[PDB]
Amino acid sequence: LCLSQQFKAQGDYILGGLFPLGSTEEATLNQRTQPNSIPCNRFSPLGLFLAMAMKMAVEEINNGSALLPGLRLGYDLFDTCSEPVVTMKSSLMFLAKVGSQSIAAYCNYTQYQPRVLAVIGPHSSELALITGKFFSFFLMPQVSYSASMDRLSDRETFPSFFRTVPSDRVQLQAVVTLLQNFSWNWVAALGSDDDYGREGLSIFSSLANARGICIAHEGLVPQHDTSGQQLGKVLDVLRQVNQSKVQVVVLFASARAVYSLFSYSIHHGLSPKVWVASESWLTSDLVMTLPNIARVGTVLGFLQRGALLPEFSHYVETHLALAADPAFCASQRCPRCDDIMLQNLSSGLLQNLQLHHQIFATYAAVYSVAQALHNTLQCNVSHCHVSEHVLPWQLLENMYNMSFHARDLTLQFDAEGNVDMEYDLKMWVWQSPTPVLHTVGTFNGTLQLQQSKMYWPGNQVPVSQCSRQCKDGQVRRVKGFHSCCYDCVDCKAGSYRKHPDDFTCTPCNQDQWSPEKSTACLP
Amino acid sequence: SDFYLPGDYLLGGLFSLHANMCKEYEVKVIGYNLMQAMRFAVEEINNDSSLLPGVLLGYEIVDVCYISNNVQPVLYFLAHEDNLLPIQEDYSNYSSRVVAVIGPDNSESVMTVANFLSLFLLPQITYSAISDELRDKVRFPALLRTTPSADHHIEAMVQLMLHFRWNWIIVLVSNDTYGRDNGQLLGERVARRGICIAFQETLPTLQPNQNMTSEERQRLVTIVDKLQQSTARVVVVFSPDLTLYHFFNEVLRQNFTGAVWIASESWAIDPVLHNLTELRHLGTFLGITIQSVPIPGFSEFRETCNQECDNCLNATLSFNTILRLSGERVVYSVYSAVYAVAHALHSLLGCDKSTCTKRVVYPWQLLEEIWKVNFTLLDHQIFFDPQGDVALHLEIVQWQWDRSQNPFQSVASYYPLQRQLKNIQDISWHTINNTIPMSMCSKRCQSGQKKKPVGIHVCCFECIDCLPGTFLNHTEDEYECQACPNNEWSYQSETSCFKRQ
Repeated sequence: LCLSQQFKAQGDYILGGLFPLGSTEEATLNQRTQPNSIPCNRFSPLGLFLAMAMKMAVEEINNGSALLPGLRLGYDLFDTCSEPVVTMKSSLMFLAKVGSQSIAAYCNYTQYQPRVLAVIGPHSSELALITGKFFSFFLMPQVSYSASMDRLSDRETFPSFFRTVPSDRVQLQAVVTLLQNFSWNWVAALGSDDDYGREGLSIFSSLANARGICIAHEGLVPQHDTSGQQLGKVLDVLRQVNQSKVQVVVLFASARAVYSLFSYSIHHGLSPKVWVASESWLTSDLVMTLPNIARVGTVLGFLQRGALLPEFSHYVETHLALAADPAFCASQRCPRCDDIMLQNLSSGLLQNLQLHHQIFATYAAVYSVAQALHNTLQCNVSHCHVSEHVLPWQLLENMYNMSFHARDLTLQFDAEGNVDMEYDLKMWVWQSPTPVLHTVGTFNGTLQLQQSKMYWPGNQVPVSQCSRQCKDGQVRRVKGFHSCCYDCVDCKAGSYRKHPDDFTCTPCNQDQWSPEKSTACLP
Repeated sequence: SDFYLPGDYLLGGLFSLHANMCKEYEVKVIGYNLMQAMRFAVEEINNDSSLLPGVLLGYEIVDVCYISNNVQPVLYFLAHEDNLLPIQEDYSNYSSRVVAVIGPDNSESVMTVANFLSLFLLPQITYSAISDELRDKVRFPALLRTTPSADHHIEAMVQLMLHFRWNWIIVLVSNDTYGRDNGQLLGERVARRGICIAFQETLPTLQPNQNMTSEERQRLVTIVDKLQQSTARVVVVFSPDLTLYHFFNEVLRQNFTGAVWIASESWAIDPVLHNLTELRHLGTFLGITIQSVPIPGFSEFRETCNQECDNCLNATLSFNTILRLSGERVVYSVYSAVYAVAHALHSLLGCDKSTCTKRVVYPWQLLEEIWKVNFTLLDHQIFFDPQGDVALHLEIVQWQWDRSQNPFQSVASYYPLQRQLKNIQDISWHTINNTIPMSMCSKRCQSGQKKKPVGIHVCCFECIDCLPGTFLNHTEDEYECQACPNNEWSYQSETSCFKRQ
């Protein structure tokens, strides 16, 4: 096949790209003894579609005149191989001098001549951190699909990182708004053991305090029963869920982990809580296929809403056919990509596409960079002011105030490099034997609810709440992970409420008595 | 100047001289002290003909701000004498200017440098970067440390709490990664040992020489109020030194008193905080830190960009007396790191202790040797764990404000190879008769009086009398009363039954 060569094109300006186009098997992961290169020995199915989407966007931009009239846009694609060393070698190549094999060391780089205009970012968020801290020092603009962590928001460490997908923070803003609307003031919060769940717990634990929601208990939960302890601690988490008498659980984790938890909940029956876990869990088949799952009570979550580009599947099949045709072959970007057949990949995945979202994102990403160049060259309908070669740090000046269009959807980067985007609120309805994801709302910065379309298990609204101040004749006790709620005890007869701010009762003398909830000792 | 010395082989030094262009921020005393530690070590190697005869061990140094000015010095180190760094598939034959890097202090800077150096396997030794993830040699193959991990600091804190029976505590963390994960780690340890954590709060990361807004001030009030109202009189603080200057002032403003403050290594031995006289009135200050090792004569020595510091000398001269009066703790980490590189190079060149066969050294060849060094330096053996740590002892320092003798008195020692706290000494408390200060959720119950838990926290319980005809078999249960055998009866709250008609 010609596929490994199809990932490159010439032009007046060139885009770099980092995609999950390959991987290496476990034997390669051993601690390296010598700085040899990495044998990324096998193909990857998703990266192929991401690369094809980038190619499609660039092809449309070259064919049309809505952007960059009169000049040609090229690209070079590299595989991340999910490996920081390979990612870093590929990243370093982008900054090398024009048409040259080396990179110069200088005190500052607002004086320099790198070989690409912008980088379409890596898939995984950890590689996004690793590569962003490097790229932004060169002030090269890097536009990333995926990579939703809030860490990359801060401009002081990542002055040049942009992304075309909403971050975790806005999703959790929507979640906390859902909690606020139904007065679910007293909740538990859980999260996976990776940085994804770590930052989920952290973001929620900050926003809830900022918005007056008291977390009953935190919790980091294991990925799977990989070791003898993890069969156990999940049950202690569930014991705390029952002891806190919570009804609503927030759970920011991937489906496999939630599936584990769910199965444990099923084993012991638990009780029908409400679960507000993330879309990664709301989407995954292996969860709703649990036969007993209706016992889980109630499932809610926010799912990202986005456009369609229907031409894409036919485009993939077209260029795979061209990759196979020797007449096209007769006319290095990924090794070993050429050895896997067309059919079981194309017909297998294209009939089964959250991975759809990343197509649109990877499309929109290119359209951002091109638009920025279109703005930086100050193009008229007829011509562009390309009398001088633009440098990457110049685009970064414009990218913050632009707006760009993608398939009749319209976008812009905010002051911290995100794009604002909207969600559906989808609840699982399973009075039908097959569980059905069902729309019951929308989030576009404030929560809109279609109250009628929600079927609570008892046909009545669940609640979990806590008293935020006690009455006069009551004794406080603080509760919550941040000491946020109070639970109140009526002070028993024969003792009295010492004073209206105490945490203690006080006995009355032998000769005298006090009513229940009294403040005084009386004849 | 202080920042360069030629030689046959260069070390690369990365030190944080300015806190907050990196030069424009306020200077740090400790950073210049550590830089002098490295310089003195290299001078000694050049004096010592027994270690590297006829070979000039040089050094080149660059200031790296707290989490800024990274990347640039790494490029300066890896680029060749023509200032160009060539891109290659395989770097086995490549020869950087420096042969080793004495890496940054902050963990995030250390990782930012490691993700770069792992590409070339340039050996990197970091002092004081305690983050636990740095043990992952799959992720950081070229990185070693001359200090124990954060695991051992948390273990020292927990065993200190166990010794004095402080099963009811409060934890404060800075609103950044260092605070966040250290609080997570302390919670993970605590839940396993029967200690209870009253609550956890996140401090705002206020700049010490900067004005404070209304909301930040109200946040500080909201935290210190929870401190004042809660029964837990032990407070553990995980924060960079910089942020705390504002916090404690507010604590002083609130008339707060009588707590035991447990400090993490990031501020446990900071002179700048110690010099605040009024901290005496907040209670007892304890902190976990690396051991003290007296260098032989360090004080008499202490008397293309970012390779300069103008303010360092005059700033440090104001602290010089307390610095000399204090011990040498992290200075030993820097000193032993340079000595580790020196021994590794000494054996790699195969020098015979009379003459050395000078050779082109590829960094990975030195990295594979730095793991096998095992030697005495000031009576301590230094050798590296398979995961990369040198197992230096930790010590617990009480803050003392008599300016005449010593600011940080060691009251305990901690052995990480044995994972045990030992040699606890006469701490002098704030209490009225020097009796050990106490924090517990609720006091131990009477005999014959069963427990009933009050909440999530295992430590908290009501005590309920067993009704007559039942007794509390203290040896077999705690939360219910056995019924007396039918031939016997019981006087309400009692552990036993009596024969009766």
